[PDB]
Amino acid sequence: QDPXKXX
Repeated sequence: QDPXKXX
């Protein structure tokens, strides 16, 4: 759920 990274 973290922008650019993922989740």
